[PDB]
Amino acid sequence: PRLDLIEQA
Amino acid sequence: PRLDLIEQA
Amino acid sequence: PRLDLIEQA
Amino acid sequence: PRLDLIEQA
Amino acid sequence: PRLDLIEQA
Amino acid sequence: PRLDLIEQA
Amino acid sequence: MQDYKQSLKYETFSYLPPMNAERIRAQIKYAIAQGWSPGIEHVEVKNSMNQYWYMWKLPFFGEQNVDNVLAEIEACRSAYPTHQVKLVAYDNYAQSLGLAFVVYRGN
Amino acid sequence: MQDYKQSLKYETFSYLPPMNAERIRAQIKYAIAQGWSPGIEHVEVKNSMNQYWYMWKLPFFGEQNVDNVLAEIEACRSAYPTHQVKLVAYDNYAQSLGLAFVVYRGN
Amino acid sequence: VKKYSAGVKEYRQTYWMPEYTPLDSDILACFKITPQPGVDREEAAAAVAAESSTGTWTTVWTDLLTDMDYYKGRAYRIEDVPGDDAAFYAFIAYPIDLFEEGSVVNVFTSLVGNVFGFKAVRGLRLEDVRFPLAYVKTCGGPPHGIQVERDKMNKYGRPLLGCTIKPKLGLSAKNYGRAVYECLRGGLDFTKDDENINSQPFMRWRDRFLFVQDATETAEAQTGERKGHYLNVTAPTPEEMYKRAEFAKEIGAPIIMHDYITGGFTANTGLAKWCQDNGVLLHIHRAMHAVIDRNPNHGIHFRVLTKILRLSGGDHLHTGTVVGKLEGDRASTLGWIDLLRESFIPEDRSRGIFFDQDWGSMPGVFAVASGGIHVWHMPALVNIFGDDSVLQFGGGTLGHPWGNAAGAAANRVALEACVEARNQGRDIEKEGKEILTAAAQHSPELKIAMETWKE
Amino acid sequence: VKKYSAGVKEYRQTYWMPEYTPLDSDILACFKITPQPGVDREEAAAAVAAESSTGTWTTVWTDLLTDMDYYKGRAYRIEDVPGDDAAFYAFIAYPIDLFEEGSVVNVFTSLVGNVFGFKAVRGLRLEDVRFPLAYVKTCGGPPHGIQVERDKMNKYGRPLLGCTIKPKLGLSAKNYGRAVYECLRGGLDFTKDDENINSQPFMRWRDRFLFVQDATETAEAQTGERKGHYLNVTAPTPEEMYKRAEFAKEIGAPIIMHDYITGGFTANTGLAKWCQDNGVLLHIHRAMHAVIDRNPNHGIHFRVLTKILRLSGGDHLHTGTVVGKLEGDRASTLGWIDLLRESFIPEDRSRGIFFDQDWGSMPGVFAVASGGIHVWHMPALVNIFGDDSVLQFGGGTLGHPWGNAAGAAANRVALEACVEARNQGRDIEKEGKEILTAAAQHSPELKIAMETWKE
Amino acid sequence: VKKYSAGVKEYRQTYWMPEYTPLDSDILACFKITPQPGVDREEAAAAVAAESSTGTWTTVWTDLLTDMDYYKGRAYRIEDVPGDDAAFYAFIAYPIDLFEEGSVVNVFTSLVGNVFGFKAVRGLRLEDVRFPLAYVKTCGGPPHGIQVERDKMNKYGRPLLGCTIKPKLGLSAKNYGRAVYECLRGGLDFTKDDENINSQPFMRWRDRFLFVQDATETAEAQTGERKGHYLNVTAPTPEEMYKRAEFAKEIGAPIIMHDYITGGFTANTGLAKWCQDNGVLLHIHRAMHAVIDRNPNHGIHFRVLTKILRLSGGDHLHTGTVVGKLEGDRASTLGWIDLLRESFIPEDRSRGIFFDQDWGSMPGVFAVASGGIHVWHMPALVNIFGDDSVLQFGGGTLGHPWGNAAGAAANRVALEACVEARNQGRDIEKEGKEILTAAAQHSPELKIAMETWKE
Amino acid sequence: VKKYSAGVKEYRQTYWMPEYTPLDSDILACFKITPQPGVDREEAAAAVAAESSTGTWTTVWTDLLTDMDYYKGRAYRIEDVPGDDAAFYAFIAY
Repeated sequence: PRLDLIEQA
Repeated sequence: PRLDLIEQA
Repeated sequence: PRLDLIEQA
Repeated sequence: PRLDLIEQA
Repeated sequence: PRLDLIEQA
Repeated sequence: PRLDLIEQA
Repeated sequence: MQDYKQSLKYETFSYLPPMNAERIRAQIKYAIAQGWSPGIEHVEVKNSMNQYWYMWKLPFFGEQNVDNVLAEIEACRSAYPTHQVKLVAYDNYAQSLGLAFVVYRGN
Repeated sequence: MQDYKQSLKYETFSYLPPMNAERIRAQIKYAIAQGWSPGIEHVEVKNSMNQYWYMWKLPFFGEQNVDNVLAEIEACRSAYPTHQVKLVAYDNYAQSLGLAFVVYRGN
Repeated sequence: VKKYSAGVKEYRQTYWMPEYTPLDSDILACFKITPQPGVDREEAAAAVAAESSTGTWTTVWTDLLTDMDYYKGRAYRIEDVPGDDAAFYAFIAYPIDLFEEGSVVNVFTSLVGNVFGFKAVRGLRLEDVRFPLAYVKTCGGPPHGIQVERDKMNKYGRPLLGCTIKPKLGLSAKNYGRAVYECLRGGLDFTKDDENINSQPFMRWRDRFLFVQDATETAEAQTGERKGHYLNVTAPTPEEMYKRAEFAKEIGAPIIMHDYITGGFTANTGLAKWCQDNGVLLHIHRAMHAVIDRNPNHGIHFRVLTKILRLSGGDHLHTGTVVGKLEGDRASTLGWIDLLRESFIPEDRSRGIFFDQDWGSMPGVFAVASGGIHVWHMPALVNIFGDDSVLQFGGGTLGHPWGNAAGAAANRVALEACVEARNQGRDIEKEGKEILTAAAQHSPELKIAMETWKE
Repeated sequence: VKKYSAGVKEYRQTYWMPEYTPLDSDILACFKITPQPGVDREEAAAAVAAESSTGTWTTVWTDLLTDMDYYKGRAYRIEDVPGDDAAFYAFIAYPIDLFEEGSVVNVFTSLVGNVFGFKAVRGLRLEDVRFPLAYVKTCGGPPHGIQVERDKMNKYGRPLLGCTIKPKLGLSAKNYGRAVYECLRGGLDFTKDDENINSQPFMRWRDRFLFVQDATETAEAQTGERKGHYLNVTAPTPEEMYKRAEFAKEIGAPIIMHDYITGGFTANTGLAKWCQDNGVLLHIHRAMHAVIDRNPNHGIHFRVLTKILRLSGGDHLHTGTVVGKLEGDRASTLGWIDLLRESFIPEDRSRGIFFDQDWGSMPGVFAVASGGIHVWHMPALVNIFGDDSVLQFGGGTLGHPWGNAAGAAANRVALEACVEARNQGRDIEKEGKEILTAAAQHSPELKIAMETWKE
Repeated sequence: VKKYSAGVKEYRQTYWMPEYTPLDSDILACFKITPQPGVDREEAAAAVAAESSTGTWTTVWTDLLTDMDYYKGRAYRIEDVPGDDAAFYAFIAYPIDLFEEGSVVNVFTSLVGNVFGFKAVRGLRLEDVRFPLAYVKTCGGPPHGIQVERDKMNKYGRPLLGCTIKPKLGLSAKNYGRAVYECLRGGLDFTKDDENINSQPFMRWRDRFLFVQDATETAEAQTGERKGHYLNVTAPTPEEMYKRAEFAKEIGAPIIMHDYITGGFTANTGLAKWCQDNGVLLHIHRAMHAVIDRNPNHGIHFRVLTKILRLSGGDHLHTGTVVGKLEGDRASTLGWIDLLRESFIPEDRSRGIFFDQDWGSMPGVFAVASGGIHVWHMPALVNIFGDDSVLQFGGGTLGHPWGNAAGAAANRVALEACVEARNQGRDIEKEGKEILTAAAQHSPELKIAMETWKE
Repeated sequence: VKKYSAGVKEYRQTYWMPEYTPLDSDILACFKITPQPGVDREEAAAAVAAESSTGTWTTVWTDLLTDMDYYKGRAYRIEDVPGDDAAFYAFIAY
C-alpha cells in the first residue's frame, strides 16, 4: 500500500 | 427581567 | 433493588 | 492583657 | 516585501 | 522498655 | 483452646458444611422465587479469584424449573470435571447477583 | 444452546479447520502473486505472543517458486520440531506483512 | 412591600403563607417546635422561616433591592404533634435558589444555623428535609454505592461481616496488623480502625497502613476471598487527610473510613469526590450523632443526618443496632435505612417520614450495624437489615475465648446459617436459637461463642 | 490483669480509680451524668471512661498485648451537682498519648464519639475539658490573635464595629457591594457575609469578592481608616474553600470567615494554618452551636466548643450577646470569654470553670457580639465585653431610617461615646441613657436611631 | 483595488477567477451549488469563495491594509452536475496561508462555517477537498496506521473481527465483562463499547475498564491470540477524556475508542496525539455522520469527513457496510475506502473523487464494517473490504442461539473460510453460499448461525 | 420480555408507548419525521426512540441483564404537522 501509489509514481 | 416571569409566578 | 421501586413505578 | 495574668504571675 | 515576491507572483 | 519506666510509674 | 485450621474458602455458605442436594435445591428455589435468573459459572481452581469466570451457556433468563437448573449444573460439571462450578442468580433490577455460591470445588 | 469451548488460537485462519497442503499452497501462491516476499518464523510455544519470533534464515526476497517456500518450511520444522512455525509475507511497499499464518502449532 | 419603613415588624406578615403550594424544586423542612407559652404558633413558624432564610429582626431597606417574594422561605403548614400538645410541626418551603448547588454544608448551615437559639421556643427539632431531585442531582453522592461495591469486592448473597480492632487505643502497628490478620483469615470480610485511631504516638498512621495492608493481603491469599480494612484517614487538616487517603490508594487498600460529623462535612464531601476519582470505597462513621440526634425535643433527627450523608458521600454508614431500640424507635430506624438504601421513599408518618424523598439514580449506601452485638444477635440482625448491610462484631470477635480467628469463624458461621435458613423460608428471629444451635453442632467455634455470651 | 479470661466484665473494676492523681500532661474531662435509676454512679463514670478511651463491652485478649494501666482513661472523682440530685459530675483523666498531637478533631471524636449514646444515662453533658499545656503547644491556635490583629488593622482603644449584610440571601453581587460600601464609609470597621452566603445562583462567590473588595477599598480611601469585610470561604470541599481563600488574598482582602462546626474542624484547622501562612485574618462563625450547646442535660457546653475553636484557630469567634442571657448564664458567658481571651483561667465553679486552663503564649481571640442589638445595647455591650471585642449590628445598621451610612455613623457615635464615658470613670450601664442622649445632641443619626428602636 | 470606496459590491468582480491555475500548496474545494433561480452561477461561486475566505458583504477599508490578491479564496472553475441541471460544481482554491497548520478544525470551520446558510442557494454540498501534501505533513494523522497496528497486535492475513456488546445500554460492569469475555474467548479479535457507553449510573467507566481488562486478559490466555476491547473514552470534558485514556493505558488496554464528530475534532486531535505518545490504538466511531452526510443536496459528503478523520487521527474508522448501499453509492463507498487506506488516490469522477489526493507517507486507516450483518454477509464483506478491515458483528454474535462464544466462533469460521477460498482463487461472492455451507459441515456453530438468520 | 429469543423484532412492540405520561425528570424530544411511503408512523417513531436510546436492530440477550422498561426511550405521542401531510411530529421521552 502506502508507498506503492505515491504522487511520484 | 429574570425573577419577574418565573415558573412560580 | 435500585430500579425495582423507583418513583416511576 | 496577655502577659499581665499568666500562670507564673 | 514578504508577499510581493511569492512563488505565485 | 518504653512504658515500663514512665514518669507516672 | 483449639487451634483454628486455615483453609481456602469459597464465599457465601462455604463456612457451612457442604450442601446436599436438598440444601442446594432450596437455594435455587429461593432465587427463582425472588424473580432472579439462575446461571452457572466455572473456572480453573487457580483462577477462582478472577472477576470473570467462564459462563456456562447463557443465564437461564425466566427459568422457573429448578430441575432444569440442576441438570445444567451436571452438564457443566461433565464438560469441565476439574473446574470449580458456581451457581449465580442475576437480579436485573439491581444489576447485581442476588446470590452466588460454589456447588463444586474443583480438581 | 451449545457451550463454546475456549482454546488458544493462532490468529489469521486459526478459526478455520487446519489447512491441508493444497490450502497452504494457495495462500503462498497468493502472496507471491501480490509481489510479497515469503518468510518463515518460529518460536517456542510459550513465547507465541512475543513481537519477535525467531527468523528462519532470511525472507525469501524475490522468491517466485512456492515449492522452495514449502521446502524451507519443512527444513525449519526439522530444525525446531517443537516450535510453532509461521509463514509470513513481507510487503515492502507498506513495510507490513501482507499475510501471516501459523502452519505448525508446536510441541 | 414597595416602600421603606424602618422599625421592627412581625414575622407573620411575610413568612407565614398558609396557602402556599410548594414547588417541586423547593427544599422543604419539618421542624417540631416546642414553643414557650404566650407565643403564637404562626409567629413561631414564620420566625423560623424568616431567620433560616432571608428575614431580619428589623426592617432593612436592602430588601427592596431584591424580590423577597421569590427568595424568602415561607412557613406553609402547621400541624399538631400526635400525643404532644406542647409542640407542633411547622412545614417551611425554601426556594432552591437559596442554596449553593452540591453543598450539603450550605443547606445544613442555613437550616440549623441560628433558629435553634431562639428564646421563643423551648426546643426546636428538625425532623425531616425534602431534598428535591433537582438539588439531589447537583450532589456527588456515594462514590460507589451498594451494587458497585459488591461488584468491586465480588461479594454477593449475604450481609458483609466486619470487626473493629480492640482495644480502641494502645496497640502498636505490628500488633494491630496481627489482630487484623487473625480476624480476616478467620472469615470476616472487613476489619476497621477505631474511630479514635488516627495517628498516635503508640501507632503512627503510616506504620499502621503498612502493617494492615500486609495483614489484609496475607489473609486474602490464605482464604481466597477479598478482604479489606477501613483505614481511618480522619486527620487534623484536609492536606493530612488527603495524604493518608493517597497512601492507602498507593499501597492497594480497597477501603478507607472517615468521621463525617467530627471531621466535618467539607472534608467528607471532598473525600467522597476523591474516593470516586480514585476507586476507593468510603466507610462513614457517625461520631457525635448522639450529641445532636438523641434528644426528641431539641436537635436534629438522625434521618436528616442520614440524608446529608448520602448526598455528601459514603459507601457505608454506621446506623447503630435496632436490637436495642424499642418498637417505637424501631420503625423510625427502618425509616432511615430505607432513606439510606432505597431510590424512592414515600411519605409515611408512622416511620417518621414527613416527605416523599426521591433519590433518582443516586446509589444506595450500606447500612452498618455495630455495638455490643454477638452471635446471638445474628438472627435479628439478618432479619432487620437484610443483605445490603455490614454487621460489625468488634468485641464479639476479639473477645472469643479462642482468639480472633475462631471468633471470626463463629460469626461467619452464624451469619451463613441465618442466611441459609432465611432463604429456606424459615422465620429466623423466631427460630434463631434453633438455627444457631444446629449450626453450632458443626462449628466448635460458634458453640463456645454461644456459651461465652448470653442469649 | 495478666491472663486472658473471655466474657463480659464490669467497667468499675478497671476504669474507676478514685485514688488517681491526674498528671499535668493528662487531658481531663468533666461530664455531668444524669443516669437512669438503678445504675451505680461509679459504674456510670467508669463506663464513660472506658468507652471514651480503651474499653470494650467484653474482655478482649488484645488488651494483654499492651499496658492498659498506662493507656486507659480513668474516672477519678465523683461530685454532686449543686441543686440537682438526679445528676453527678464525673471527672475522667485521659493520658496525653491517646490523642493525635495538634488534632482537635481526634480529641473531640474520642470524648464525644459514642458515650452520648449510652442507654445507662438519661443525659450526658460534657461540661469542661482541661487541655494541658503540653497538648496546647502542639496546636496551631489563632493565626494572629488580638494584639497582632490590632497592629495589622491599626485599631486601638475601642471595640471594633461590624455589620452583617441583610437580607441574609437574595442580593446581587453589585448590590451587595453597595450595601458594604455604605456601611463601611459610615464608620464601621467591618462588614461581613452572612453565614448562609457562600456561592449562590443570585450571587456567585467570585463576583461577590470582586465587588466587596472594590467597596472596601473605596470606603477606606474615603474615611482614612482601615476597613475589611469577612468574605465567607465556607465551601462544599476543601479544594473549593482554599480556592476562595486564595482569591481573597490575591485581591487584597484582609479578613475571611468560616463556619467551623458546619464546615467542620478538619476544614477549619487547615484554613487557620493557611491564614497564618498567608497573613489573612480569620473570623469564625459558630453555626449549629445551639443544636449542641443549649440543652443543659444533654450535649456539650459552649465553653468546651470555645476551647476547641481557640486551639483549632480563629482570630474572632461569635459569642452571642450576654444582654439576652440571664444572670445565671451571664457568669457562664463571662467564663468562656475569659477562656477565649485570657492566658490563664483559674478554676471557678461559679462561672462553670471546672479546671485551671493554661493557654501559655497562645494568643487570645476577639469575642464577637451580635443578634438583635442596636444603639441602646451599646452601653451594656461595652461594659460586658470590653475593648477586645467586635460588636456586629446587622439590622441595627441596614435598618436605620436613613440607610447604611447613617446607621453605621449612629452605631459608631454610640460606641465612641460609651468608650469615652467609660474612660472618664462613669458607670456606663447605669448612665447609659444619659450618655446616649448626650451624644445624640450632636448626632442626628444617633438621635433618630434611638427613636427607631426602643430602650 | 487601490483606493477605498465604501458600499456594497458584487462578489464576482474579485472572487471569480476563471483563468486561475491552482498552486500545489492550495487547498481546493468542490461544492455542489443548487442555487435559487435568478442568481448567476459565477456570482454564487464567487459568493461562496468570498464568504468562506476573506470576503465581506460590504467593502471595508481594512482590505487595503493587506494584499487581498494573495490571501483571497477564488472560484476558478464551474462545471455542470451530470444529470442534474439545477446544480453545478464550483471549484474554489484557498491559499494554504489561510489555515492554521495541523488544524482540521480551522480548515473545516472556514469551509463550512457560514456558506451553508446562504439564501442565494437552495442547497450547498461540499463534495471534496484537496488537501495538499504541504498541509498533510503538518497534521498528526493516525497514531499508528494499518501496518503498525498489525505488527502490534500480531495479526496478519485476514480482516480483523469485532463485536459491539449489546444491549447498547443497561448492563452492569461485571456482566459487561462476562459478555466481553465470552466473545473474545470464542475467536473475535476485538470487542467494543457501544458509542453510547461512557459512564452511566448502571455502569461507571472505571468499573467497566477494570472488568473488561480482566475479561480481555483471561480470553487472551485461553486462546493464545492477542485480544482487545475498544474502551470508550468519550467524555464530557477533555480532562475527563484524558483521565479515562490514561487509566486504559495504566491497566494495559491496547485500544480505545472515540466519537470524533460528537466528541469533537479538538478532542479527537488531542486524543490522537496522546495515543501516539502512549502507544494506544485509536478506534474512531462516526456518530452523527448521517445528520451531515446523507442528504445529497445539502451537507458534507462523507468522503470529506473521511479525509478529516485521517488527518485528525484514528487507527480505525467506522465506514458502514456497502452491502446495503446501491451500486451507485457502492463506487462512492469504495472511493472513500481508498481515501482512508491508500497513499495516492487519483481523480475519478465515477467514484466521486474530484481531486488527486496525495497522502504521502501518512499511514492508512482500518476500514470498519458493522450494522445488521451476520455470517451470510461474510463473503461480500471480505470481497469488498479486503484484509485491512475490521468486521464487527454485534447482534451477529450476541444473538447466536448458543451464546457469545459460539457466535464468535461461527463468525470466525465464516471469515476464515471466505479468506481461504479467496486465496484459492474462488469468486467468494458468487460461491458464498457454497463456501459457507462447506465450512458449516465442520462447525456446528456456523451451521446453526446460518439457520438463525436468512441468506 | 423475560426470556431470550434471538432474531429481528419490530421496534413498535417495545418503544411505542402511546399511554406513557412523561416524568418531570424526563428529557423530551420532538422530531419532525418525513417518512418514506410504506413505513408506519408508530414504527418510525419507535425506531427513532430505540436507536437514540437502548434499542438494537436485532434482539440481544444482554437486554435481560438490565431493566429495559426503566432505561428505554419511548415514543409517546404522534401529531400531524400543520399544513404538511408528508410529515408528523414524534414525541419521545428519555
